[PDB]
Amino acid sequence: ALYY
Amino acid sequence: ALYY
Amino acid sequence: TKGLVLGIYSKEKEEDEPQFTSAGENFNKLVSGKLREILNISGPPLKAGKTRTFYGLHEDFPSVVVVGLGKKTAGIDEQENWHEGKENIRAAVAAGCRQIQDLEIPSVEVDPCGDAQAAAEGAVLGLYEYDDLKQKRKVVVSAKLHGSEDQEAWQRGVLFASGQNLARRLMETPANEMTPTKFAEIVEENLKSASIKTDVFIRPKSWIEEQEMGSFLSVAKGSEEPPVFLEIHYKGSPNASEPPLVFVGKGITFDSGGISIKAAANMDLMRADMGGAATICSAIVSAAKLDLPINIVGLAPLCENMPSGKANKPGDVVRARNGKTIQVDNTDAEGRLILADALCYAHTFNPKVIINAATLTGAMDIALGSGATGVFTNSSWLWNKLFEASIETGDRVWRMPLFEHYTRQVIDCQLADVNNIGKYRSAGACTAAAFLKEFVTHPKWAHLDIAGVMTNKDEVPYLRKGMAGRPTRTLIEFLFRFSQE
Amino acid sequence: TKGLVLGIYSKEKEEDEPQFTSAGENFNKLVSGKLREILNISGPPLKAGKTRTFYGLHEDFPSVVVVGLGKKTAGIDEQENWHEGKENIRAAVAAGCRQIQDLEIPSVEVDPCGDAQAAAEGAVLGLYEYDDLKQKRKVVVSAKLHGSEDQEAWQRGVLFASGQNLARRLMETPANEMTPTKFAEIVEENLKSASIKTDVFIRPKSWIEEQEMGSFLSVAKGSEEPPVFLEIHYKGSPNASEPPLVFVGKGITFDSGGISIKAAANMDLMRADMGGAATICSAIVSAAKLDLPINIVGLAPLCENMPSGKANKPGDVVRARNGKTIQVDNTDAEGRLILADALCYAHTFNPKVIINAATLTGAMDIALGSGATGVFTNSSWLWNKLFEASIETGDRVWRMPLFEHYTRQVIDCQLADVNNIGKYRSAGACTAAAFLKEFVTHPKWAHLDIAGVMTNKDEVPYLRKGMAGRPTRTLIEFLFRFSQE
Amino acid sequence: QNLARRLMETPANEMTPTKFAEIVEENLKSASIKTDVFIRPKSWIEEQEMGSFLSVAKGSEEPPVFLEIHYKGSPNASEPPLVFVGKGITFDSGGISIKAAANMDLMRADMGGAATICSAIVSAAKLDLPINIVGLAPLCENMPSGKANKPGDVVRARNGKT
Ligand SMILES: *C(=O)[C@@H](O)[C@H](N)CCCCCCC
Ligand SMILES: *C(=O)[C@@H](O)[C@H](N)CCCCCCC
Ligand SMILES: [Cl-]
Ligand SMILES: [Cl-]
Ligand SMILES: [Zn+2]
Ligand SMILES: [Zn+2]
Ligand SMILES: [Zn+2]
Ligand SMILES: [Zn+2]
Repeated sequence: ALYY
Repeated sequence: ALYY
Repeated sequence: TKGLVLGIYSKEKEEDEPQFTSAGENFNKLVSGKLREILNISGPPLKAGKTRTFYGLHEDFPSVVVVGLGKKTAGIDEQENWHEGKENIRAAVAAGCRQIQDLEIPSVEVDPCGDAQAAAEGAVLGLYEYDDLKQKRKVVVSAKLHGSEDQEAWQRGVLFASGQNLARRLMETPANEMTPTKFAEIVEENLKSASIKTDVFIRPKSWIEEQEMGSFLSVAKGSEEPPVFLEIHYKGSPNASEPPLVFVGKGITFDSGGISIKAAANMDLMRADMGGAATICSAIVSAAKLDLPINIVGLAPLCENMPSGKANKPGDVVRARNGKTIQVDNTDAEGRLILADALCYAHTFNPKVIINAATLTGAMDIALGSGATGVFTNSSWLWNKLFEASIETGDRVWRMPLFEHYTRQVIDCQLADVNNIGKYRSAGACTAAAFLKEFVTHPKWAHLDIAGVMTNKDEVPYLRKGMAGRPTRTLIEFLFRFSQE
Repeated sequence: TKGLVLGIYSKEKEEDEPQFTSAGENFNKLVSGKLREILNISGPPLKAGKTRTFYGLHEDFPSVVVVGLGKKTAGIDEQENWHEGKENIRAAVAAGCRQIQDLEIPSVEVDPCGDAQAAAEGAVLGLYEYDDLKQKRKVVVSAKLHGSEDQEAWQRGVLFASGQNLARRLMETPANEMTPTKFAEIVEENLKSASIKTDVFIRPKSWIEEQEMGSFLSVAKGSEEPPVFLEIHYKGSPNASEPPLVFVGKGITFDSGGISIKAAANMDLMRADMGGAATICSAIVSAAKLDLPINIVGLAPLCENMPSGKANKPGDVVRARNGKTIQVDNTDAEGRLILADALCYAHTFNPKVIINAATLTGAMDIALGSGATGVFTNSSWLWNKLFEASIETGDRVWRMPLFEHYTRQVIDCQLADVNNIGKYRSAGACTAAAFLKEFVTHPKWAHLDIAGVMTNKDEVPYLRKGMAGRPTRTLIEFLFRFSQE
Repeated sequence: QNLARRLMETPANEMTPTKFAEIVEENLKSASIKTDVFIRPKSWIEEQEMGSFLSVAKGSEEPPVFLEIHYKGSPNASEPPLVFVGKGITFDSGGISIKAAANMDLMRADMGGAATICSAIVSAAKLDLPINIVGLAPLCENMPSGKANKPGDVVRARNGKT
């Protein structure tokens, strides 16, 4: 998952 | 400080 | 004429109905059972933090808000690292007080809910709004204890909450009002109102220069706003020579990033980049209000970080007070620059502990958000004292690592002794902490990166949206326990 | 004909000169003092991890590399949470072995340096490179203990390092070779070589469908590569009915992000998005090699995450095995989708503990980088066991919070029971952990987010650049201690 | 309006072109017997030379449909109808010109045009309005794949324009  |  | 907030617990399996607090049951008696009767008619039971409003029950209390307190016996929750009962009380009382305020009622009495300090915290934190600059405001609500039995604990909650609200005020105020000079003057007046055992020095640029604080000066110079170095003394120990505890706070009154300029989006929140100074200064004011029998020094370098024809330029090399050179590769990593010089100065006091706080890194917000303040410390004793204090206050802390692994990434530096941004994007809060550690020789130092707890949306139920002033109460609780030992 | 690696300590204040290990001093005796004499001539003393090479000292060892071991008595460093002596030995021995390899020498004997396990780990980890696909390779080096006294500890180090190197191989291999099927076949052959007390089921898509693993299936379907659910049993307990420990690993064999597609830059590293499966499977293989008297089950959902005309679409709602619905707002938060179903399945074993590992979030890398694996657990007993194991292995862990604060941000969901990405950017590793917790009822569960420890550049001195296979040895050490209790 | 909200909010893996057409069909038919519904398949879309619509649908493995609904409310069967047309993209990823991740889930509502016009026709039928109405909704997904529209491609619309 990336942030964001 | 930011990343990056 | 006043409003009244009363608590009710969740029903236990062995009870026939949910139980009021003592104050709720007494009020129900006073109104010949009408409170219980109307609560029954109103439908489903009140769960933790929920509220319901009943009108016309008593001539003196036209509006009575019952608030759900959750499980009566809720204590320390080992899965949340806090006292759950106290958190339930703060949330429920805040919710009840907001409902009274929405009804435009200027006076409220509050059930102590078996813990008057937590109740007072919920009311006073819960009602707070920074609205000095708005024509349209909510009614000002005066909250007072219901009853006369729990007064010291009630006032202790008021004092703790007011310390945090001071920090919230200082953080929320726009930066064109809350300049380094204004911040120093407001902390001065608050500390002096708290105790006469206090000295305040609003140290000017000339003193900063005399103190060879080249790293701090390099940040301040981009802006036309004068820097100050705020130094506050609270002389609470019976022995004047007792070494002080020293607190240090980053006081960047506005952070544009400087030449390494920030993006526009939500940059206004950077008015709260003096939150480190706000929380440590506020905690010291509250310690003085509490008469704690300890010597405390507060240190806050205050300036703006702005781009201009005289600002820090990436690659510049500056000399810290301790003589170490710093390569300023990113001008938006300015908090560690100003802290280098303040931390150095901190050692001159022969302190027992050095605790600094700073809204230091975006990486801290990515790491833990607003769940807890990140604590980096070379002392597990000190970690455990802050952690234990946090359980009581509910304003949680979470330990983060000081390892040479991160140090190696900041002392790897093309031009100078230490680089002010890591070699990599990874672990930004940890390499920022490692940079600070290069300016610390003291064996009981803690760095609190509060960037993630700078604001509240809805996460902490008893703080309205805006600057949070966290973790002021955890600092106060720490000082209080330290003074008793 | 062989190379030789010997240790020397840093000089203590009371010593006249730095001391060799036993093996160094004996070799010096054998060469009539020529080792000490040439080391003296060569100049400055050898500090921790540094090396120096001497030629022609003995007909059997034309190249002798002396390596600095640091302080002889270095033990547990409470500021680094590891055994420093063991870390010094691993680094120095790795450095010595690399120097022998650069001289193209195919055989090396290694000083046990007072801890043969740590020495073996330094040599075996230190020499490892994944070069199967390259025409030009370094000489293959066979490292063996110097002497015959410390053999069990030496072989234990070889076994621990080989377990980690297996994980490194599995992680580094390109994803067009390391497909779900290939990964399952390689773990199968390794586990079966380790012990006959083993069952392996490479469960196909039809079985995944029968098991109603809708969340896992939704990830796999974008790609034409068949998914498998790898289930491995190691039956080490003397009682066949003894409840197993269950490990679960995210096995995304390549993560493009899917329809929520990743940027191009360094996307190749996403071949290691099966690192969770690699480390837990490798630890189980090593546990079997160690004969540990415990029952262990390993579970690894394996698939690719690819964009296509059948892939997960943002907003889609999928049903996990436990019947909870998940709103897939971001298709690149796919690890928590596949883990939901594997974690559910994990409960069917009546496990004693459930430990999962996953290269889960970019936020974890921003939080702690490669300094330590982030551990989220509902059991402080389990945290402390993993932490204690990590001190010995040097492959550090660091606890991260499981709080309802983060849960609230994932169960706040427009369409479904839980949302697969938080409402905010903050605390991404914590909200990912909270999502996993919605699929766990077990009272001793730990989630290890290993995204930050997926690769090494130079941070761990005894791992060459590339996939790190961390924290395999900490898992092995945990299992070993658990089996002794 | 709530029917349209349901149709828009439902996740796109449930609200496929086929499912949308079936739900509008059942609602329209419950509203009035004076109704015809044709859930026109890919073969009909091809026969109708709808090359521009087909070029969008082809990137996805989800079958396209062309929904055609008639409400025959006029007392004169030959009275010319009012015609409503709604965009029914059941999920818009952007295709090869792919969208950014942020809030892309809202693109499940890219069939809102079809939802609102179809729902209005259902309500008109429920109201017994004395008018002839035709509703037309091309429905498909917009997805990237090895068969999707490529930037620069030229397609031929039903009217022969490129
Ligand atoms: C979320 O995007 C996950 O699915 C990814 N596997 C996380 C990868 C983070 C890598 C950071 C270290 C290079
Ligand atoms: C680095 O840029 C620091 O100088 C900034 N003050 C950090 C601000 C991080 C804010 C994150 C929470 C909104
Ligand atoms: Cl900084
Ligand atoms: Cl994820
Ligand atoms: Zn900044
Ligand atoms: Zn700042
Ligand atoms: Zn992903
Ligand atoms: Zn992934």
